[PDB]
Amino acid sequence: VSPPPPIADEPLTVNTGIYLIECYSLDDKAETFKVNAFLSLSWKDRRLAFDPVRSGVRVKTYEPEAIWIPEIRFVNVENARAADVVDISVSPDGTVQYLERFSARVLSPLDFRRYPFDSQTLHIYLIVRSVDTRNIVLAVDLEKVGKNDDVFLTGWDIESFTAVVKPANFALEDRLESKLDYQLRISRQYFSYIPNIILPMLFILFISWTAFWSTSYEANVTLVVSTLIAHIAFNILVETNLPKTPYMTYTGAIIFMIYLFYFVAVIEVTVQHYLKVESQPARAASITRASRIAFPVVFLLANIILAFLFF
Amino acid sequence: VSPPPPIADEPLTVNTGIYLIECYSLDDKAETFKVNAFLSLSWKDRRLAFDPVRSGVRVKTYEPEAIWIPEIRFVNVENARAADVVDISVSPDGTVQYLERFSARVLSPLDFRRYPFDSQTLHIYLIVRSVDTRNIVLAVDLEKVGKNDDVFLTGWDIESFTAVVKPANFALEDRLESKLDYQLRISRQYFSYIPNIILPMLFILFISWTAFWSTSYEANVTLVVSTLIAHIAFNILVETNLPKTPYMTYTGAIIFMIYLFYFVAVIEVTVQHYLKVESQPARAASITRASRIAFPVVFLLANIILAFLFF
Amino acid sequence: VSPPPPIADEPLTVNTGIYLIECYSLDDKAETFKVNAFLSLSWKDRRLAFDPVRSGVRVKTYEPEAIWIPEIRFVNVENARAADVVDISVSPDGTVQYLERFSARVLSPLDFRRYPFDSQTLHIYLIVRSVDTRNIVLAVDLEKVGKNDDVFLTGWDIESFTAVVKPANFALEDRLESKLDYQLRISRQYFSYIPNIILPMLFILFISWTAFWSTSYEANVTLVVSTLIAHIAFNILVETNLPKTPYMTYTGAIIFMIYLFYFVAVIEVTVQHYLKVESQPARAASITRASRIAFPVVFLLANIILAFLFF
Amino acid sequence: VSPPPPIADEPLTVNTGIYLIECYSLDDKAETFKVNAFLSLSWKDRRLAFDPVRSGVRVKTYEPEAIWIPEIRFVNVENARAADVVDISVSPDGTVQYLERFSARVLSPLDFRRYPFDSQTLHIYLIVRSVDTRNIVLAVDLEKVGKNDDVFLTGWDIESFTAVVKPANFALEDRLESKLDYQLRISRQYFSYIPNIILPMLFILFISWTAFWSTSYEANVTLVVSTLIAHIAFNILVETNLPKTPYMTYTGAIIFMIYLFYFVAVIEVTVQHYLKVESQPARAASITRASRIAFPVVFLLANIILAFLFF
Amino acid sequence: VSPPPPIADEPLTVNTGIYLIECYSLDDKAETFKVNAFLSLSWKDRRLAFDPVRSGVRVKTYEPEAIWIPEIRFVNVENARAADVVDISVSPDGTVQYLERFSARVLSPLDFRRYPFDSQTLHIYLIVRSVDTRNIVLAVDLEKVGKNDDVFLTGWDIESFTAVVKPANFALEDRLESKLDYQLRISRQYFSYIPNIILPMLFILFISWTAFWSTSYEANVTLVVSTLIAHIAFNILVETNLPKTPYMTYTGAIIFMIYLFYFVAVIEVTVQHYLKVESQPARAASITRASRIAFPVVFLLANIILAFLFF
Ligand SMILES: [Cl-]
Ligand SMILES: [Cl-]
Ligand SMILES: [Cl-]
Ligand SMILES: [Cl-]
Ligand SMILES: [Cl-]
Ligand SMILES: [Cl-]
Ligand SMILES: [Cl-]
Ligand code: NA
Ligand code: NA
Ligand code: NA
Ligand code: NA
Ligand code: NA
Ligand code: NA
Repeated sequence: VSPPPPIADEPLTVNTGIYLIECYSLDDKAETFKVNAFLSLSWKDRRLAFDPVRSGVRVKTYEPEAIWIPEIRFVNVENARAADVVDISVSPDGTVQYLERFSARVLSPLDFRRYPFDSQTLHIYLIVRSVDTRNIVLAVDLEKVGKNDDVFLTGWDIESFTAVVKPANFALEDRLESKLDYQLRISRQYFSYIPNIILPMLFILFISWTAFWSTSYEANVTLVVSTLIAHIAFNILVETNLPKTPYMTYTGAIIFMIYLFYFVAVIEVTVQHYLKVESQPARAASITRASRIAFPVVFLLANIILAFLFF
Repeated sequence: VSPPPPIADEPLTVNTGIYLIECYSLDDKAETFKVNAFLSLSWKDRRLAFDPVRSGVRVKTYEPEAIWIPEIRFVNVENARAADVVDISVSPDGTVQYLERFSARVLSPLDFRRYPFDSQTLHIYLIVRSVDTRNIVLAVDLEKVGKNDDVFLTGWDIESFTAVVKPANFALEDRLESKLDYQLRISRQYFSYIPNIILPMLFILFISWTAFWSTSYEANVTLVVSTLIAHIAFNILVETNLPKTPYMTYTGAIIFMIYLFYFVAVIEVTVQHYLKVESQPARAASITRASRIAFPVVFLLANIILAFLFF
Repeated sequence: VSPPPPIADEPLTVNTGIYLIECYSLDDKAETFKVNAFLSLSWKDRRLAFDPVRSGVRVKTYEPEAIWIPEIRFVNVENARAADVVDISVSPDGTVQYLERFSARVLSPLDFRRYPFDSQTLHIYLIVRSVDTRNIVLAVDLEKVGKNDDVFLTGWDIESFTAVVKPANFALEDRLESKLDYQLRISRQYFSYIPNIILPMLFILFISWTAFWSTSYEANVTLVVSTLIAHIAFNILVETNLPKTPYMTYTGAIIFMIYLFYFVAVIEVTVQHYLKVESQPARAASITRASRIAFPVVFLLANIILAFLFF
Repeated sequence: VSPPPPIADEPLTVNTGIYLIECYSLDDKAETFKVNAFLSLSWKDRRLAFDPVRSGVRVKTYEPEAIWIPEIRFVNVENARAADVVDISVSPDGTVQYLERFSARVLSPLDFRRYPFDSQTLHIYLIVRSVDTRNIVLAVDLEKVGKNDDVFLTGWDIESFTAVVKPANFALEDRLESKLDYQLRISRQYFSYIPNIILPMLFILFISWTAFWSTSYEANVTLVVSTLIAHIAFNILVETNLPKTPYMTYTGAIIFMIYLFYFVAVIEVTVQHYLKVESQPARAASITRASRIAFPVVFLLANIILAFLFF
Repeated sequence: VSPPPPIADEPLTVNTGIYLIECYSLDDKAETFKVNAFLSLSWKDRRLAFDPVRSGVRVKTYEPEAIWIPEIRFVNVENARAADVVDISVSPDGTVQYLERFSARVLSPLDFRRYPFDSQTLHIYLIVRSVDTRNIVLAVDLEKVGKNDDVFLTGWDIESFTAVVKPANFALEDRLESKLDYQLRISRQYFSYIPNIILPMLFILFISWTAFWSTSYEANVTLVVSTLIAHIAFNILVETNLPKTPYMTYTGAIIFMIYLFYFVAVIEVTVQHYLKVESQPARAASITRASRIAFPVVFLLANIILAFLFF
């Protein structure tokens, strides 16, 4: 079979639409998500036209094999989509209405800069390669673009599913390619991070600061070192749920900065002891008293500065 | 092939039934479960009618390819079900009796609010898209809906497997869709959580309270900090077996609240030491004596309040 | 094709046999094992009968497509078995001898009560659905049931592979079903558990008891708390290699009970210190001296009681 | 199609050869490895013979479907090999030359007794089932057995790839089977184990022995207990990279024995303290002084004995 | 179908080109990467030639089945590539222009010597086996070799994608093979390693050196031992993200060397205490004062030497 012939030198417009049924498995480490949707295609093939009076029927159904169907592919998919044809319906003028149900593992990159308070735009790129007979251009039939109400992405809030109506037409290996951008806008459900990582991490830090109300070096060393190890465990736990980024993430910055607070606490604890031993407990008292205000104030201001830079 | 023709303007009724053989792999993190069942379908196709006298055979067997079979799909499956046709039997009036055995990874959401004392309703949604010739409606043949006695879901108790007999008939992309709801009611086997997480977690908390019967700051710091770290390990262990929820789970709440008890224990331990050093051991004694009653009482009441709010 | 016709109203007997080639991947958490075996089937089809004198040949070979083959399925498999036909041989009387090589992930439940000193009976269930023409019954050809000498299941000892010769004949969805039970009896190789979990766990417990020969509260607190944390690590490591059971496992019981010993050791250590501080070291001495005998004796008796209840 | 007819009563010899292209994924826990190789088969079928003068051609190419091909299977594979036919070439005498490229996950057991200083013999078993017409026997064409120079198995050294030329001819399910043994001899690259596990483990042990130059019980308890926990982490890390064996591995033995050294160090530390408190520091001094020599000497001799027993 | 006939004794040139669409999943442990690309092939088949005047058309399209297509395989792939034909176009002279879109898991080894400051050259090897009719040689059509601008490999920077234009022509199993080398040059994004592993690891080391400004043995033992354990956790974390190499990696060397610094710190701490107890605090003071300069200086020089040897 060959593509439909042009009335003039115009390209063939394949109207598209994606309707999400199930949306799942957003892997932050892999920057992938799995989708299960309907793909609808519509184009005019004058060769398929018929008189409804003479033929009796208003529409004719065909098996994929019988007629010409445009080779539509997804750009950012991992492996080729699993698709099963639901229906192919031809109207008297020759307008074909194709429908298939597919599933694919889509590879769309993520911006972890504001993690876990981040919002993402997932992409689904539809593409078509022009044949030698005629050039093929994609379009968006907005009435056939949507999502089911039940569509839930675990740990995420689905904001919108829209399509950038004007395709990206470009040359590739000396043939026209018409690319379409379907955008799924989502925002992370940060709630869990608060009682599981953020608040536990702040509690262990504040426990390290109880060393500023203690003259016992042995007890201080235990307080600051033990809590530093729990902070290492939280740093490791966090960096496992995330990929290696060439930029600093919000949680990454807080986690990093907190190491400096532990390092300075060890220095203060060491200075206090050295001074007490050197028979200068009055000077050690001044430093310890100052640290009680300095540490919370510098922590609070540094955090205001960070939140400002990141948001 | 085309769908059966109507006697009048009636829709075509496809009678359904699911009989679970094997039920397994309930992933709490993924909110998926795997199923291995029988799918039975039955509809009348007058075109397949035959005389048993002339044909020799009461029933005729056909290969799926030979006749028209309704395109029945599952809504909430991950990938398309793996199915193998067991039998297709046609009676002289044209009544088709389809049987297939399938396996699928079903995606049904879970409510972790009362975890690990939670009960779930897993869903299996059957659907059918109406063709242009005639509208297709699903039905439940209750005699062909059930589960095997051997059906075991590891770490869960299977309560019931029933079907909501009235289908959800709705419009989708300008065609009628007939959806059916099969519900598998299950309840978690919480027993293992008690000797593995709950009791170990309470033992480490009570060990931290032995600091209220000790004047040794160095020993108290070790007691409260060491047990706090074991609590962090239990928090990490628990949050690995669960997905990130936008709500507080029962175990999540207890785990969180216990951090506050560790934080207040560190404050008491610090106050006691400061006072002893400041040569006020009488005042430190009053606080320590009070804490011995306060901590268990406040822990017990807070837990009564939590159990009340959650159950 | 249709099933063989009966001489009288007798059912069709399909003689079966499974011969294990490779047995592997026993997942304790999933309660699954992978198998790679031969499946032999034998039944009489008089339509296939031939005279060896006239035909010249003693046996005739056929492709599966050419003749009727009973639809034999496995009940407790995860997905449908991967099978490849080795041979189909027909004798002059019409006796068909089918052979196929298959692989499947079998889902047979396990009893962890005596873990890691447990023995299991893995099951492979063969089933057949009766057709409308005639009822099909399964049988065991014991000469075609066995296992290869090389068959090794890592971390397990394979005791026997036998079949319960009388099939379970029952009604299902208004048709007769003939189920057969193939039993693979295995017993766990507990040896590794001794130097890796049991002995390390006992050593850390005995180290905690060196606190009964020490008057240093700070040292005792360190001894009992540090070793309690190592016991938590062993509890976590053990519960990862096992699924969540609604019953107590042998190792689970020992692990749980050892927590009580740590809890009572903390109480003794606390009492000794309180008494020493209260200027009653004589009474603290009596308690410490008693604990030296009490702890090992109660540990040894409690273990005799547990081993008795479990074995 | 039927097998080639015999000139006399001789069996049909299928000459074989395996040429490894890619060798990868050696799973120690699973005792599997993945292979990607060429399988070459050669047998004489007189029915395919032709005159090169009359036919013009020197060799004839055939599609697998066109001619009889022996059903060659792998014994110790997990699932059936993925194979794609490269070429089928017939010479004038009827000698068929088959070539296919395959990939399979091979299940060959491993001997961890000398781990990580172990050497293995991986096996690839080729087999063929005799048909009723005539018996089929395998052979090794040594010119068609080899491996690519690039063949690399990560963390292993590939020593040799040879075949045991005489097949194992035996009865199975009342038919003759001809098995062939292809052996891949490999040896572990132990280098990484030295700076990552062995030396770190020895350093922590030697740190525990600094307690023999200290009179501080509180410091000794910390030294011996802390280092014992790091040893537990190394034991856990090691037993994760390995399966549960019914025998003692070399690293397993060293790891186990080191626990005894920690246990005796705790006893010495306890004895020294008891004696110092009992006002017998002279006797405690003798024991501590002796331990300084005893511990390294007994450690060094015990290791000589172990290396001797294992190698 | 047979291969194209030669004009003379020349070999058949198959012009190739790979255009990367999606590049993903670089597994450091497995030394694999997944690719999703276009594979373009071009060769002349005079049998397919036509007159554009007489035929009307300028190019003719064919289904793969209709014409002869060279059997092109990938050498270093894990399993056979998943490919789907985009287009086959024949020009009047008989020049065939094949295009397919494929996906494969490529196995190309990595050099971890400079990790995480390493650069890699990933390889994609195209190969072709000569048939008996005529020898087949590969070529690189540079206009059909490239990569998409969007091509992103998580945690890596893609430098170049080029092809070594001269094929490696060699004999294999008595037939000519033409191999082509496609090279993807990438360099690791080391940024994340600095705040997550390197700086945390240096902070814990510097904390251990605060023991040179402390006379408290109990406190020093805690400081050096606690920080040594955190270093063990970082060593474990690092060796999990990497395979077992028969050489020393850059991070491996630093991590190893840091153990020696901990070991010497324990010796100093032990010597200081022994001397203080032996009533020689003046000599212990000299050693402690020297260590304050020695440790940072030796650490800094040793690191200069390592960076020099590795870069
Ligand atoms: Cl696609
Ligand atoms: Cl362009
Ligand atoms: Cl174009
Ligand atoms: Cl489905
Ligand atoms: Cl099956
Ligand atoms: Cl095979
Ligand atoms: Cl390939
Ligand atoms: Na088509
Ligand atoms: Na059909
Ligand atoms: Na059949
Ligand atoms: Na301590
Ligand atoms: Na064949
Ligand atoms: Na072809």
